[PDB]
Amino acid sequence: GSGVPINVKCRGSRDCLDPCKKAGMRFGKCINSKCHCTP
Repeated sequence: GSGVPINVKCRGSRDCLDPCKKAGMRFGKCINSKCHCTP
């Protein structure tokens, strides 16, 4: 719903932190091995 996919692969939600921040967002969740950022 509210999460925003970016085209970054992940093993776990830590992998999504730096990319989600660089994409303008607060942090990220790793969902089926892909980062979904929380705006």
